[PDB]
Amino acid sequence: NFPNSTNLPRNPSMADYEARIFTFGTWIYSVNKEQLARAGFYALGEGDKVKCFHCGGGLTDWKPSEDPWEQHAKWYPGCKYLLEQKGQEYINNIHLTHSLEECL
Ligand SMILES: CC(C)[C@H](NC(=O)[C@H](C)[NH3+])C(N)=O
Ligand SMILES: [Zn+2]
Repeated sequence: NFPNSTNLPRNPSMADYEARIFTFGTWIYSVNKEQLARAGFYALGEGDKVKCFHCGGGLTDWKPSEDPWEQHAKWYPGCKYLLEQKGQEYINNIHLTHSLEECL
């Protein structure tokens, strides 16, 4: 499925931080569930797979160093929830950093 780039959330049942935080339960995985939920993510129940409530973007195989907001921006740069919370400048920094990380 294509990512949602409108200002309307794909999963409004998951729009509230507390609804998202409940989806995780006991979380054994390397990224903090609070940090994931704050970045718009809720758990699927399939390992560490999370999905953004707004763009619907899905992310698996989280590494212990990784920032949910940065990953959100790397893979789902069209997310309007990301844009609202972070600003296009944060988003561009992240992309520049990512694109420069591979070049080096
Ligand atoms: C690499 C690929 C599985 C990707 N996951 C990540 O980059 C994680 C979150 N660091 C994804 N699209 O799920
Ligand atoms: Zn999103």
